[PDB]
Amino acid sequence: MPISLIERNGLRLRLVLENYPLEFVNSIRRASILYVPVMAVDEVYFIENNSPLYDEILAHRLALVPFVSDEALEHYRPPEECAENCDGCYNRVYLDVEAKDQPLMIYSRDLKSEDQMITPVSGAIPIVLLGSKQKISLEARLRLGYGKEHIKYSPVSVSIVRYYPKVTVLGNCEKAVEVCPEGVFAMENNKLVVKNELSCILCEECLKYCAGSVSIESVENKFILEIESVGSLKPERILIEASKSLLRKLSELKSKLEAGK
Amino acid sequence: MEIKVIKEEQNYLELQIDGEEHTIGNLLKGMLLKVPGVKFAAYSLPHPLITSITIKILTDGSISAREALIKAIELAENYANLFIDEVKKI
Amino acid sequence: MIIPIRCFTCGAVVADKWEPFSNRVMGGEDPEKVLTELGVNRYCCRRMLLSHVNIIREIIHYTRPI
Amino acid sequence: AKYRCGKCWKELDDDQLKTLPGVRCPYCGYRIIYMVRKPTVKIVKAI
Amino acid sequence: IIMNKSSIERGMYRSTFFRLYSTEEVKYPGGQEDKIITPEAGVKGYKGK
Ligand code: F3S
Ligand SMILES: [Zn+2]
Ligand SMILES: [Zn+2]
Repeated sequence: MPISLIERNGLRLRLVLENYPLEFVNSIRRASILYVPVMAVDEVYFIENNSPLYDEILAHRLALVPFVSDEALEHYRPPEECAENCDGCYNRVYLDVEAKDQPLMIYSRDLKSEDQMITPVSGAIPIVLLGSKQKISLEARLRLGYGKEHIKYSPVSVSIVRYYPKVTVLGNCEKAVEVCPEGVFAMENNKLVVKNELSCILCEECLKYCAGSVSIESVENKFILEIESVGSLKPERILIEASKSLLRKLSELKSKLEAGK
Repeated sequence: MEIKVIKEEQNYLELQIDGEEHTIGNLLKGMLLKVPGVKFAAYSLPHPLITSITIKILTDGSISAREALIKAIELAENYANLFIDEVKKI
Repeated sequence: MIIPIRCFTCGAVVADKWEPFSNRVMGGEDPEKVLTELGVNRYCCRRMLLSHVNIIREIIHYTRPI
Repeated sequence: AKYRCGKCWKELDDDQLKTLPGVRCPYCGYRIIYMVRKPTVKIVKAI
Repeated sequence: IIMNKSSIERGMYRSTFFRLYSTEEVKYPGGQEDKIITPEAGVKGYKGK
């Protein structure tokens, strides 16, 4: 039951799974969104605010900012544990800015973190624009959480599971090159060769015109799993943590099911 | 996450699980449909606003429904462990 | 009022790509090429970037006197 | 409590002690004043 | 219609509603008595501490 790799971009990861059932692959895809913990702003302590944005809007904007929660999965308590008291599970960041005479934009690089290994993913995220003689002073608290509780804790942007295509060229129809939206086909010495077969989405539009020169099937036991992270965690860590969450849930269910038979 | 039994016989089980949703229900149904001796297996979400599922298992008497559920859980755990061990190698 | 931090449909961060795109388009470059080379490929994020209004530059003049 | 002169938005600050025949900024003579944010830690949930 | 909850949680169609309350200190020239805006330690129509 091997796993093959298609592409590895900065944040994207595409794999081929060869002997796994569709239910397990879909469960991994869903758990990559729902049951992987990341750091995000939970509460904001406001001291001053004169910006056009209200306190709730500013808190929401701060919460939507992703932080690098890669080394924090081993030093901070997960939400499944006790996590609401017993300090040592909350990180603290500060923001104290003021504009003197001209409008000033505040970026995510202005957030000072108490713990140095937890920083914003990108330092060029605009937070708020301040007019003349306006100032902001706030303190925010960060903690781990699952995407099931709130979408701000999701570590990925897109998670995709699709079928494995199989495209075979029987004839030499020239229409297929200008009909497929994915650019699977190409004309080389007038032969209609298939360049990248894995790009077909089983659209079945070439069958509407060729209808005899191209055959499309789907492999029964192979699936393509494509995920794109947001920057907090690397994709392999996301996949491993999703499968670990499945393992924990199944173990708990079996433990409390076999007991009290 | 709490389980309870609505009905139970030798070849029939109805289990209500609170705290779970499609992620585990679909996996369990897919694994149960592969266990030999199981004739019917399904899961239901009684209401989208409530996080709870109901699993119905009906066998042919060769294997108890609880045993079928345990076997399905074992298969799912094996698949998860294999997936971890293979992802760690790339 | 101000550019959203993330795309609404997918959780892709799009706020950091506003001040480049807003500038190079004003420099005479067509939006499609700039969006493609900035790393925006799904048309949801293109919708997010292409239809922003940025009112806050006018509201900073009229702010609550609290 | 403490007030703020309304002219030119955030102009300057004054308190209760400025007793005048009418509601007026003692510095610029403006007839509209507002109230300060009562400096105190406010907790808002980023939900 | 069906709406995406995740996009709502990102702040898609959120809005704010503002309401106003106003009051005036009438001078009552007919009898020279005047209004005053103060707390109500001991008053006839008290509501609650
Ligand atoms: S023409 Fe093109 S993209 Fe898909 S099914 Fe047929 S290939
Ligand atoms: Zn998007
Ligand atoms: Zn004044």
